[PDB]
Amino acid sequence: HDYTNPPWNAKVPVQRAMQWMPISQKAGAAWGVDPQLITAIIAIESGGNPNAVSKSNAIGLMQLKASTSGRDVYRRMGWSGEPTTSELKNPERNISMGAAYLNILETGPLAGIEDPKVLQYALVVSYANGAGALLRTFSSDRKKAISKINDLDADEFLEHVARNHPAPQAPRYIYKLEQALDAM
Ligand SMILES: CC(=O)N[C@H]1[C@H](O[C@H]2C[C@@H](C(=O)NCCS(=O)(=O)O)[NH2+][C@@H]2CO)O[C@H](CO)[C@@H](OS(=O)(=O)O)[C@@H]1O
Ligand SMILES: CC(=O)N[C@@H]1[C@@H](O[C@H](C)C(=O)O)[C@H](O[C@@H]2O[C@H](CO)[C@@H](O)[C@H](O)[C@H]2NC(C)=O)[C@@H](CO)O[C@H]1O
Repeated sequence: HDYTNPPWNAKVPVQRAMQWMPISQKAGAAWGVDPQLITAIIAIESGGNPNAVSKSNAIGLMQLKASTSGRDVYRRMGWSGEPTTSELKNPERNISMGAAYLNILETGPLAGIEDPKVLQYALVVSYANGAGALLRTFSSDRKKAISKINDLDADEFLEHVARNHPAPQAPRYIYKLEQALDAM
């Protein structure tokens, strides 16, 4: 299946995502996450609409599900429970939480990925469809998965995701990421 069709035109989504850049820069510097990756994710997830709600109830600029990333980010803060839908519609909270989740993905399940480009692809695919789902396409054992990921360059990683990831959305996300980065 051609994960690049239909083509995704990044101009409008990215330009709108850029209007949130003051928040993304601050969030990014706080969590050690690249503001451009944050901007691309905004463009891709919501096209810059802070009230966006997906069919699976992902919410806001960076489309967080309260029950997954919301819960995990709260945990990382030392809090119980999860944010509300309403709370996820607040731009600052949404972006700061998205940035925190990216940090959680990089420092936890994706720790050990050597090539920064491969890591970037792995992050967006984990963000969109879950780290476990990504890692299990390489191995049931996390260290082995990371090891296998480290054997690939960024283009080979994309190819593996396109061939082996059960979610069709996963490789398309990488395609959109590159479209988005260029519109910046
Ligand atoms: C940032 C965030 O909340 N990411 C979560 C992602 O949301 C996705 C789902 C997707 C979505 O809402 N798709 C529906 C698109 S549509 O309505 O059919 O058009 N958008 C969101 C951000 O990428 O779903 C996966 C898998 O459940 C989760 O993986 S998990 O940790 O293993 O549970 C992950 O936490
Ligand atoms: C054809 C296309 O690419 N449309 C974009 C749309 O993608 C969805 C998945 C679609 O094909 O209908 C995109 O919606 C977001 O897509 C990402 C995955 O790429 C999801 O993680 C988000 O949750 C989706 N958002 C919502 C609200 O469901 C939208 C976002 O604005 O733009 C379309 O260009």
